[PDB]
Amino acid sequence: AVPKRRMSRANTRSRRAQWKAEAPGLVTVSVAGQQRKVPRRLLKAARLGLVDLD
Amino acid sequence: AKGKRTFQPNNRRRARVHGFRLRMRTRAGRAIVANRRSKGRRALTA
Amino acid sequence: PKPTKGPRLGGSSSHQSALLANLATSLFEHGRIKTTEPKARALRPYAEKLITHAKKGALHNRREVMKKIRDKDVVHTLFAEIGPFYADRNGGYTRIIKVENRKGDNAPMAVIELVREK
Amino acid sequence: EFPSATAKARYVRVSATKARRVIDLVRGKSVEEALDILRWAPQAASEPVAKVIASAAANAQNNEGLDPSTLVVATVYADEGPTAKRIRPRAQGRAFRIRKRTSHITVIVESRPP
RNA sequence: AAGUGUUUAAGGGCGCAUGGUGGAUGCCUUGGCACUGGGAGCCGAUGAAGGACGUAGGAGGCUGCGAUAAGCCUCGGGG
RNA sequence: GGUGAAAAGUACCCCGGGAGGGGAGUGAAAGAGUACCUGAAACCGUGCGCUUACAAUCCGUCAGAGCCCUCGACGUGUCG
RNA sequence: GAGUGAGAAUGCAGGCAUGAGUAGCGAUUAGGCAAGUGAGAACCUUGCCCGCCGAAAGACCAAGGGUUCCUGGGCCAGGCCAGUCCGCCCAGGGUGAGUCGGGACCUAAGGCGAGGCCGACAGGCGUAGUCGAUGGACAACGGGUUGAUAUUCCCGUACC
RNA sequence: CAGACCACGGGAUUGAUAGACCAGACCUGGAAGCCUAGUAAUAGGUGCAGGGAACUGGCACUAACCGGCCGAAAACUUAC
Repeated sequence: AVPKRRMSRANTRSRRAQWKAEAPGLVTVSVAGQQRKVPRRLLKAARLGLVDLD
Repeated sequence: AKGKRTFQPNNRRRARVHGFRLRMRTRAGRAIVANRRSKGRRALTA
Repeated sequence: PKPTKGPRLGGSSSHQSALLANLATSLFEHGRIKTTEPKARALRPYAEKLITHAKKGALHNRREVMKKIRDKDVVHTLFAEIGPFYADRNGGYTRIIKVENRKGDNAPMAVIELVREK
Repeated sequence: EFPSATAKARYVRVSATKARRVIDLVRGKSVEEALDILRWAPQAASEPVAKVIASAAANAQNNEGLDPSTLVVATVYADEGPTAKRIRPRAQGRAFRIRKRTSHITVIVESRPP
């Protein structure tokens, strides 16, 4: 089937607002003296030096 | 399948069926060459 | 070990078996292989069970690890170094560390290591 | 008005909507926090946004002589840019239009008090 | 105890402010159109019309030119 | 088709790999930056004000509380 | 004096929305790891494994394409992602024949066709000729070589 | 054993949540090696052997982490 009518801008906007990214939760880690922020999942990798903290 | 497309290229056949010598052979072809020249086409024939 | 619940890792059962064999080979060869997180999770049991065969010195376990691994260098490595190395450790021979996602398809990545405290 | 710095990454090869998807994660945030969020955000459109924000902070530090720690992304928005029109051939020899969209990402960072 | 009342915005709407895209509008023009008055009213085997390939110290297009190849000679204008 | 009168088309700083930008400069103008006169609408943002998650809406119109701004007045914050 | 007023012509052109950040991302082989390069790497390089074709998905001709080949650079466009890679982009280089395949040899079908015959004209035919390979005749084989050419170049030995 | 996602339900070191390991239960049906009977195919012993997934119980050996974001109140009238 095909859209029978142009969707009103209100409906378009309301449905399009649902396409959004979730902000990653950032945890502090101590690497090389300075403090960096990485996902808690990568916290162990950062501690073990496995994360390329630019 | 049999997916042979219509244009099967062949340069000899192209030249002998649409080429300059063919076009100049007959009155109609000479007229076509002259009409094409009058239009200004760069490629008067094959 | 426990089969794969969902669709198999490589794209088929045979390719998953081959992929687990190759990942186990690399894991035993380097001690540290980076691969997509689901591959690492599937490999942890596979590799730990090969190491279980290697931990006990027997020609029968030699042949079992061989019918899994098919890499004589790494089979010797197992049965000579990694066998006696885990003589006292009872399970959990390896470790999974989740690392950044792959920039290409944003896949979850994880490194599998062999444990080395004792 | 708090002192401010601008930075316009123009003709970025990212659809304006996708640039906005990542801008919303950071608008109003500190510059440091915005850069961390963009660093760990899966969205590939985050790299252009992070570069625009970093350029805004760099302009603040150098051209405006502001303290970086006091900067927050005050107003960041991505506008549509020129669209290239390509053709995708489809079944029964029907040509559909593909739109290679671009975006102008404008960042304006303000030096707010602690 | 029973009644009276906030204030939410995930999103949406409207107005305004600011932009982006886009290339309308205004004002133009290198081009075109329609004519006026004149000249020429033919060119070609002394090879035409029209081209191909070359030709500049340097890659192509246009222009010119033709292995004497953006040119050769003579006579005039010009500074 | 249209930068500018003139290319004066950003010697040398900064962020970036680049793109692009912020400085600084030229310019009468950069609200003219070889994407360039003017720069409409469609369309896409962002900011602010009001409004909306008990509601059945050809999306307006007429009454219209509330809220937010503006012009006067009186010079109490309330009336026009 | 009018190209004088558009909202409709499944009107025409350009720019844009809606659908929608959606379907799809093109078979029936399948990738993985390590290490490099890089700003960036699932996709490039190398190594090792794994797997796929193997009367081919291998090798080479012809047609066709036309520089796509090689070297060095580039990564804005294209590649259905990204790309440091590329059949993309830029410059330079690169194709060597007495024997190979053609012509200079020959004809078939067919074409054209001096005169010519036929036809109001235009022209239709066609003899002699003349072209016309897909055929007939016709002298070269091994090895090596470059980043790109090889029965061509080179070496050795043959043949017009 | 909850499930398209999300959600729901457990665990998160003060832990048995998952994996591994150790057992067991099951499935298969007698592993490899060696020895013996064999001119050999093969057979017998070692040996309810060996291989193993989902079920069960043990076991912190591996991973549940030196963490992060949210998240609590104008009052007033009347009676008691």
